[PDB]
Amino acid sequence: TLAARIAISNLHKQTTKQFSKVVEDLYRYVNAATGKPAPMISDDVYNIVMENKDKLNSAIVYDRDFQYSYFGFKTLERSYLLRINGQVAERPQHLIMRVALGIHGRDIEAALETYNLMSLKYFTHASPTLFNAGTPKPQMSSCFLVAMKEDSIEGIYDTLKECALISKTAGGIGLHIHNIRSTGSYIAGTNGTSNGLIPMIRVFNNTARYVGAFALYLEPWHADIFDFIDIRKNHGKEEIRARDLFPALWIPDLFMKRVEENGTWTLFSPTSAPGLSDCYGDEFEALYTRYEKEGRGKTIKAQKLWYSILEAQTETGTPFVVYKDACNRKSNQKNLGVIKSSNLCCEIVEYSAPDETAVCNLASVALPAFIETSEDGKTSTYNFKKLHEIAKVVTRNLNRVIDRNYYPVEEARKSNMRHRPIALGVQGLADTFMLLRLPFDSEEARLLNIQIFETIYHASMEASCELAQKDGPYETFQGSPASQGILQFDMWDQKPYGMWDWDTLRKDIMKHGVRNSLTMAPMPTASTSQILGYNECFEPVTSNMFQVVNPYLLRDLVDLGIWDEGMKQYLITQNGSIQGLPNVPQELKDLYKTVWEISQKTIINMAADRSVYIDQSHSLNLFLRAPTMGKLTSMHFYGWKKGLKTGMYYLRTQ
Amino acid sequence: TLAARIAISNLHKQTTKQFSKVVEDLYRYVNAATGKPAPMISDDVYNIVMENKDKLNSAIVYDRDFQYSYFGFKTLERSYLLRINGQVAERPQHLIMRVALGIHGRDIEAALETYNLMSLKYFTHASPTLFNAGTPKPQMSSCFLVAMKEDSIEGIYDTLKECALISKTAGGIGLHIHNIRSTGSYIAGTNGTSNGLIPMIRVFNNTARYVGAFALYLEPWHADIFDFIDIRKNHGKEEIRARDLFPALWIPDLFMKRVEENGTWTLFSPTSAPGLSDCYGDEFEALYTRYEKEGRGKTIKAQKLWYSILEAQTETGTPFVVYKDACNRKSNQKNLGVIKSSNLCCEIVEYSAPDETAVCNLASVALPAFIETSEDGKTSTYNFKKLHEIAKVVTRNLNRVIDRNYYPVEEARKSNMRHRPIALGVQGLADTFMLLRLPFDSEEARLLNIQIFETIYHASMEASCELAQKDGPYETFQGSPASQGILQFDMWDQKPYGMWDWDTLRKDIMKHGVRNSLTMAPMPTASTSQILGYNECFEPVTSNMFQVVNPYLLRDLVDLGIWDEGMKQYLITQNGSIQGLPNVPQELKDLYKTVWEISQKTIINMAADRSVYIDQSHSLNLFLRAPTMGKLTSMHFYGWKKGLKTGMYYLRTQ
Repeated sequence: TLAARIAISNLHKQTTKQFSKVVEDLYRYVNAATGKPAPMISDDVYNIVMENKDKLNSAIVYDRDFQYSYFGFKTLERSYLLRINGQVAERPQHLIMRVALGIHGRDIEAALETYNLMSLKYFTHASPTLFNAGTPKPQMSSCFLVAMKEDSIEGIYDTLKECALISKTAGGIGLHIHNIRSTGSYIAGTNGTSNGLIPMIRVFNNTARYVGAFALYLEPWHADIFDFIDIRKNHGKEEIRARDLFPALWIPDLFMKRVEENGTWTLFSPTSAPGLSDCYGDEFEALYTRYEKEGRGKTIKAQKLWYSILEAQTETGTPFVVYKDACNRKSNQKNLGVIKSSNLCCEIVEYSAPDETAVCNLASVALPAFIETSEDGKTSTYNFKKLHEIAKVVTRNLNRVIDRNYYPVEEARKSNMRHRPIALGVQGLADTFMLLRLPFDSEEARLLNIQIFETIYHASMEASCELAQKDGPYETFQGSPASQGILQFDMWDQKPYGMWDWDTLRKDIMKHGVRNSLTMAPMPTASTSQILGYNECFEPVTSNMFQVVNPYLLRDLVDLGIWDEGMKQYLITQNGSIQGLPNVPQELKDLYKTVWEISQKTIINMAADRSVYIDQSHSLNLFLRAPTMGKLTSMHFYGWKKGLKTGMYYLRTQ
Repeated sequence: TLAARIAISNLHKQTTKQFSKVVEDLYRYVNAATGKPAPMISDDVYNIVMENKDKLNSAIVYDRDFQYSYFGFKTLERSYLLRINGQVAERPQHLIMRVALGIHGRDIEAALETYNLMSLKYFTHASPTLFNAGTPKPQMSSCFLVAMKEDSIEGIYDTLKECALISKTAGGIGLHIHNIRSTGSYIAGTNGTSNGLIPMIRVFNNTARYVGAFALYLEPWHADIFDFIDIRKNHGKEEIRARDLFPALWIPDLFMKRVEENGTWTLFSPTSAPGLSDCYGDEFEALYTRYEKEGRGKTIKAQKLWYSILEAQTETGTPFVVYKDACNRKSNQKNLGVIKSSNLCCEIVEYSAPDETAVCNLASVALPAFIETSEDGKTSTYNFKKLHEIAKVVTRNLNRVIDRNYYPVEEARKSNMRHRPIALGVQGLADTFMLLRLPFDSEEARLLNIQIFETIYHASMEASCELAQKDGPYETFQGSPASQGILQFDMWDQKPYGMWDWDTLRKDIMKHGVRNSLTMAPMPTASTSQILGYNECFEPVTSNMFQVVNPYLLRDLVDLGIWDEGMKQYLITQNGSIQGLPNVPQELKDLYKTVWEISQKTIINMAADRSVYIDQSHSLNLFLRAPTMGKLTSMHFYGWKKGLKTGMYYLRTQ
């Protein structure tokens, strides 16, 4: 309330004004108890700041620190700001200037531009980038896609070592394991069987606790599939669980079909059925069927599996669902080979192999920051031209990061330097609709959703083409969909919406290439969108509220008189909902529909809409009343036929 | 009873007589369910057998199969004999012939000699050697001494990988970790502390379950010492335990002194106090003291630690105790550097480093097999000349193994090919005393103990010198104690007992060198001594008994009439003891004293006696009535001042 300005001003008093000196102190820092020099600034940036201190110092507007809300700021204080002896040594403006420097280096102009735009809350980078940009070993990447190196104790243990090295930095991990033999499989030069995936998973669970959570990806034909999906079950059978990892399903179309037509589904060990995961679509279904005929696996009723999956999803919120064929059919990285997993949050879709660990850097544009009253006043509209301009900057930022990143494992560096994937997202979609007074489920919200993503995708590809004009295309550009002028929406066999000129862009892409093989992967924004004060990513609100009420809701309630006590009381004891409320104008009830009150068919529709402008995928959480087995089935099947890549992230419940 | 000959004869009927054809089948074996060729014989041995089948086939005396006792044989059946489809395919004589071939290869003479001696129960090799000799990848080594590679996630994870690779074969492991930083130590490029050894130990616990148990060695100055010693406590605090690993203490003299004089004892993290474990004796105590002065650690009352250690030992039977300074002062491997651990069973004492994993092969001579009635009859004496002759063979066997072994990790191969350690032990010491009617605690038992070990040590060094005459000394012989003619007893500053000529031997050792840097490490015999029907290693009996009574006890009881029912009943309800029994001749009571009834001062004495003829160390289990804190202290301090290497293995209780 008045608490934010209390908390912030007190930071100002126990904090040196003058960025150049705070840099000096951070860089000079020394661990008191150990006597060890422990710089929190890189040599590289310290120097830059020193050779420019007056220019840097006077660019900072410390006014801007007061713009975070109490809980927003305390998020920064608790985690993001650099500490000395447990004492905050960084102002929010220092944080930002440092991050800018860590990205742009000697490009002072760009650095100030990034600074200004971030300080004004036009956009922000992901948490790893906020933590580490400008610091000695800047691990700024958020995502790592890891291939299980080989079905052996060496391969497994080499992979575990690699995950430890990754997770120790700020790295989230998606790990696919389709090549690990199942329970009871033969092991040369022994006499006892194999105990399958679960024990091996216990090992990874254990390494995560010791050290970036893990998601594990598995296709549903793997013989250990029934236990795998139940990892997070809290009525655990104990040594058969793994409460700290996440099951994600890598689902082929064939499975969905088998389920649908109430048919059979055969389980295999990778050893008995090689190559399943190194092909997709038709090639897979030809290979699959043959292995079925040849008796290599164990056939079941497909709907038994489907049923179990639903039971785990209902009970635990997992496994996630990501459709393997959508991902490979519609990836600009398909010239690299078959993609075998997504990531921790199911938005990244990139090629990984034993020698190549996929990496991504994330940033999110703040959608509401482009809302403005038109040339008159009776409106407030949306400035797609500014949105376009900022996306071009974020695209350049994210690309700079590729080069200035400290890579934890050589596999990650090899992978990223070759293909240069990038991932832009959004926060404040639900705010944006609310400021324009568009219900989430409305035809204008549907329209605006489409438009926003077309300009972000266009702008990013435009920035990226411009970069390829400067530095050449990424190593593997030749032979990709984009080199032919196939873009994301084309692969969904759709015409773009037309707000921007795609023909010219496509012309230059074919002529000059693009610096980045991918650019768009709407991610969970979480902590960053609490810093900025907006709603998570692209989702609607979960509730409109000695608590904190929705600000736009509040404005409206007050503006109509009906805000008071026997009123306030009503929302609290109604979990942020305003439906079935005695005296609220219908239009507010529709504008402030909470996600439990919005059709999921609508959610999926809009996801599908925007999906045509998404190089990769997006973290589609799904929300259910009291879940029902039939409703989940309808939900998944709707999204699958909608051609979604990520059919589901979490299944949020009740 | 008559059950053994029942069980054995039935094996004969479901088993092909003719070793050459059983080899054929094993070598031809194929996994029915998988269709995979799964040979259980190496190409190398299969061929040898084929080119000699008539010679091999007709050397086997299948009579000898009937000589194992029911429970002895069923030990072989349950674990040792090669199976086909869960069906025993090996006779005990095949097992042995195969093992012999796997060791000697094309040396058919030696192979038959090993066969004859083993089939007659003159000696046996350790279980890994019985499992794997002659098979495709023959991992015949029992012991692996592993250096923690480095205090980093890489080093730790590389070490874990290495232990997994080792433990997956038949390998037991001793792992020293004195270089791992403790709880709260600083970690460069992070903000949270270090959580110390216990979490890292949870990782190793977890890898042992997934895959050769682990013993972990730690010196008592390590800052995590109090939790480390409590690993096996069953009133666990849960995530602070590790119920599947064993704490062993690597104790410097300085600690014992500090305890003794009720003084201080300082704890360090390796990071704050480098080099502690890379020196010993005076060099250590100089370095230690300086770090004490310089305030680098946390000083305590030494007896607090001592007290806790006793509490864990009382409650769990661990930690084991192995005196680091005895081990380094009196090791022929001291020219290699400072020895940092023993092994899983506290008998191996060899140098290990990040690039060198110490390895050993074990065999045990059956002591009772050299007892014979003298040239007349009124005796039964001991044939030290035969004992000497057999030890020479076992020494040659164990040396052959060094060359024919498949090493699981390159570190192990590098280490063993350089130094060629060997480890001979014994079983049936308690039987031998009983057959000669010498109470364990008697002056003749004390004498015989000394003599037996002097000839085993002499014979082994003699065999080994002979081998060095054939093949040259081991790579690092020059500069060692032995190259100067210092032998084990010399390093205890004692004259040998004199039953064999040490001067000539020492002369030839100095002239020609020795093939093996070590030769003697009396180990737990366990399963092998149930196969052979004798008592474990060098320990006394634990009890003299719808059960099974001590055979020599029985002979005597019967021979005096007093054996019956109100008699039988008496031992059962007396846990194998015969003391305080109404009508037993005093001499039997002393001859059949159970280990709970034998003074531990005596045990330790004899250990010390034989210790002068032990290149390495021996697995000294200690046995207590109802333990007392003062008695344990007396026990340890007695052994320490006796100059024991392994002060204690398990603490057997009640």
